Amino acid sequence: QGWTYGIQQDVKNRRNPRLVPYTLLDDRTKKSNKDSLREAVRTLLGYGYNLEAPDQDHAARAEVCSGTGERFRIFRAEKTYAVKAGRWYFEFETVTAGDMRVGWSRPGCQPDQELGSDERAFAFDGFKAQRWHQGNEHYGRSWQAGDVVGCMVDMNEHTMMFTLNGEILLDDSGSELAFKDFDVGDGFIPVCSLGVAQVGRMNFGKDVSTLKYFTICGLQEGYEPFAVNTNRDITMWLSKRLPQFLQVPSNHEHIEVTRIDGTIDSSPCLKVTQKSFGSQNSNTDIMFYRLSMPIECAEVFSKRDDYDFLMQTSTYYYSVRIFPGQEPANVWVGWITSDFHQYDTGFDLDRVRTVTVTLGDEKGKVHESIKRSNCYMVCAGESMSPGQGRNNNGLEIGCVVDAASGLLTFIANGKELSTYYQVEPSTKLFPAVFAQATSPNVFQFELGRIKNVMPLSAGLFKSEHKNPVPQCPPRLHVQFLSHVLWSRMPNQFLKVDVSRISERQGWLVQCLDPLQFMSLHIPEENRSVDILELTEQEELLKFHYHTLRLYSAVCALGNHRVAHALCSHVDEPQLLYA
Amino acid sequence: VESPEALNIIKEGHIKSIISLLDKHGRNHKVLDVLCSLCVCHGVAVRSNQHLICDNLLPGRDLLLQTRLVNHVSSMRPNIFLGVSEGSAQYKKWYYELMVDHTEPFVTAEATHLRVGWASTEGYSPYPGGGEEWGGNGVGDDLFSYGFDGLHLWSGCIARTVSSPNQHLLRTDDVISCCLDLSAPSISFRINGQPVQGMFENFNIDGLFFPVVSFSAGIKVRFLLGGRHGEFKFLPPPGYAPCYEAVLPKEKLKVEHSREYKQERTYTRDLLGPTVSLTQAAFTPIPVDT
Amino acid sequence: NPQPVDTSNITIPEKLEYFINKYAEHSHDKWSMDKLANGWIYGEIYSDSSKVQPLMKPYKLLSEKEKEIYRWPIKESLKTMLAWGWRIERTREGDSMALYNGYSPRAIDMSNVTLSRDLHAMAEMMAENYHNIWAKKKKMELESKGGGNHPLLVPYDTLTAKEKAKDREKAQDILK
Repeated sequence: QGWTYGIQQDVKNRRNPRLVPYTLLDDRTKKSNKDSLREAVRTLLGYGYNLEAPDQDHAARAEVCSGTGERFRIFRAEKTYAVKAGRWYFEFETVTAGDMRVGWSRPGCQPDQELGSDERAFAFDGFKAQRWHQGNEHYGRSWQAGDVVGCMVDMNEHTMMFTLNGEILLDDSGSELAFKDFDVGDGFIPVCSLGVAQVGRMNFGKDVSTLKYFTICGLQEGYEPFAVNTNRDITMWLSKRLPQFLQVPSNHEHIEVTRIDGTIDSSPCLKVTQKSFGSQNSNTDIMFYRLSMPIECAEVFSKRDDYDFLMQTSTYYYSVRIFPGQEPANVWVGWITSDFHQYDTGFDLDRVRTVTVTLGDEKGKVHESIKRSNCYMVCAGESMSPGQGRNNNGLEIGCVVDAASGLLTFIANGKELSTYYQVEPSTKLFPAVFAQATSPNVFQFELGRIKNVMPLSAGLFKSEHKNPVPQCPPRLHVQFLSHVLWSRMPNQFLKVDVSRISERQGWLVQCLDPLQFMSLHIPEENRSVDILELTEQEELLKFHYHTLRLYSAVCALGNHRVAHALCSHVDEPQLLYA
Repeated sequence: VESPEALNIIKEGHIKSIISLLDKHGRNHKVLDVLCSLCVCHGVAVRSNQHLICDNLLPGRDLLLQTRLVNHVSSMRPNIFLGVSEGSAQYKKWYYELMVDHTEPFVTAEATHLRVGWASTEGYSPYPGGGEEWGGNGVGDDLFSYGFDGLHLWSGCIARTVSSPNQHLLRTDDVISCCLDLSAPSISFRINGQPVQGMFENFNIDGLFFPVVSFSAGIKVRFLLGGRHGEFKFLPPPGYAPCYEAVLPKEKLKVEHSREYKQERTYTRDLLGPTVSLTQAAFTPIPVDT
Repeated sequence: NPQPVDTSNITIPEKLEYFINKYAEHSHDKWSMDKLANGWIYGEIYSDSSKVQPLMKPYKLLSEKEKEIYRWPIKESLKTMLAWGWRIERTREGDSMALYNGYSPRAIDMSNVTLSRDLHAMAEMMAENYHNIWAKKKKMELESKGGGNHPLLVPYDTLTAKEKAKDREKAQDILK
């Protein structure tokens, strides 16, 4: 009929508050029709046809549902707070009972794997009442909501011990030590794993009075609070939610990238292969790949080969070779922006995030329609009109970008595809190929040049802006989207209070105190991170320290002009905050 | 580092090639060390080398890591999670209105951030999608949010100047009213009763939407949600239900932080794991065919 | 003791005839690269002593007598696969290719493609059947000789992957 839910009944607008699930339904109406159906079925059975009940459902779903695809978020202290010796204590308060793990982890613990699954962490799981280190063994009891579990670590005799609500948990035998013996290694830091719809609280014991069971257990034993003598609070790190693009590791168990140097007759190539395809533990999820450096469009849009045309042109070209034996329907090719953080197991070009801003005049006429999207890619399967594979050359999708006009057109097997994307001025486009591995050899990055189109290295590197020879400098490298990254919780958050002043005045939001942070902007990646996060990225920290040293050196010995120039890069507020 | 005579031999072409090494190969700290040694040797500073390194490296701002102070930006959202799907009983037209009580223009050196509009959630989960929980990112910075700061339309860190009567940044005693049409993707803004010549079209409607404002220091604004909670300064456009009508019966409409972590004591801090997707928020009748 | 599956009970479909078309051609093509690798040059004279052979010439232009008995092993293979009773479904792409219907030889390697667990097991057991057929033949020459035995007469599972290799690779290439 077209009716929709409405808190107030209105026939003309087709409003009905009854359009809700039966559990959320009104009690009076539900009991009315409920007793009606009780009476009907009870009369049905009293009629003599005593129909038997169906198979009673005793199954349990075990609550597999979760936000996106993340089953747990790992919370840990900063790596710099690792303890090498000593004897330390901290408490974990379980707000809601469920699948949570608390224990001690090494600085090398990955934020995506289960806490205690590998050797990086030593954790206690109370929901299953089972320890976790390179496997699981039964230990302790199960906690309820509100129970507080204390974690005790002794780095002298290499012993760890857990206490639940005060009593010491013990092993299958009478031994009280959670883990008999380990090695110091690189140190230990507190860590907790929180499951779906799980709430917990960690108390590092900055105030000894906050620790609730420390007096009965831990104080006389000689254990010390983790924050026994810290003037400022511990910076706590959590698992990052948004996937990011990072360079493919050389030791990756699935992905392998090899660099093929370009000969006189062959363009330089970057080839991506699947190590463990046709073997166990292969990954069939769509793997997202990206080149490190982007192509930047012009600030303002305009409104054999000729060497002059190749000097005055701005169109850049790269292509991909879909390896014969790899299904083109599982591979997408094109350009993506820096904002592309959508990691989905099933990727389709229909669900690419997009918006269309259409600025108009006061008369209502559409002055301009601008389509904005993070992903501008095409599918190889729909482009492969001949079908199947050719050994002489695989499906060769080629991408050309006109930095002066923002026109993204795709060339395939010498014929131009119908799909075309027009991008905004100054947009930074990253070459990217999304593919699901159906073969050991999936695809490779061809960096050649088609007729009258400037090669990609010119648009990538300003030094080679005028070099027609294709190049693959070591800076450019394939990056894959992954969830294995930590994140730094801010020490201080903005203070805002919310309260509904009155029915007339509505809800009020009030923030009056200023708070600032310094952001470190990576130029090539179009990214930005807090400078205080560099406590865990050693390479960036070292490079920025040496950049500061160079900044000091160029203005050293009273180079006043250089100092005035540097005042723009580093200003008074930045200096005074640092 | 050893021979002062080397510095005189080093020329403009060599000092450019050294920087081109950093450009082509990548971030390498020993190249920066070599450049430092070029500037000063044995306590003697070379003005030419210091000038060349500066004028050939600094102005580009493409190799060295840039740094800047950014004001923290937080976001408040109501409890309502309005969305559109087939066979679902939710109204496709919605309206809410914002009242700016006071806004200091420059609490700090950087201008204050005040953007209002709608944001979406990836899937049916209650987490806002595509945006970092903390930082200098607000409404209109990620591609899942749609904002209006008074002069520009914000979506995915891209701002386009929108024509409006008496163009100005949002100041004291400015009234912003937002309209969202989920039947045909449409987000419309209405400033002080005058129509903003701006338009959001053909955006993804798979996820759940919600009103949201991104603010910085020195912001004091009020949500006029209509009905019991508020009263609209201007009449809603025809057929546009007020946003307070989307609250579930047993649930109480409250304004909370868009993100799950806020300012509080570290030991009292409630650590939240992943939350179950709110697919039950959308109601769709599923009768078994007989 | 092996037992090959019965083959006379079943008949060939024209849709499978279409499949053996261009498949016998690709097999002839790869065997033609084998001939050029071990030294054969295209020559109408039957100079098989001096590495001259006219077989390096496209399969359709070849004589139908040569085309026959060459497709015969494919016929027994398809009898074997259908005798299992397995169902076969044509895709839209494979039907558009049927609708669509001097040169350097193109042969495509297809070890790049990978089968699933199910097709793996099916190929393994049908390779079992082909090894059983070969063991039956070797058994007939065994009774013709009247004595002796063959080391590979032991069942296919009792064999090892190295001697299995030709039968496996044939299995996955035909099913791929």
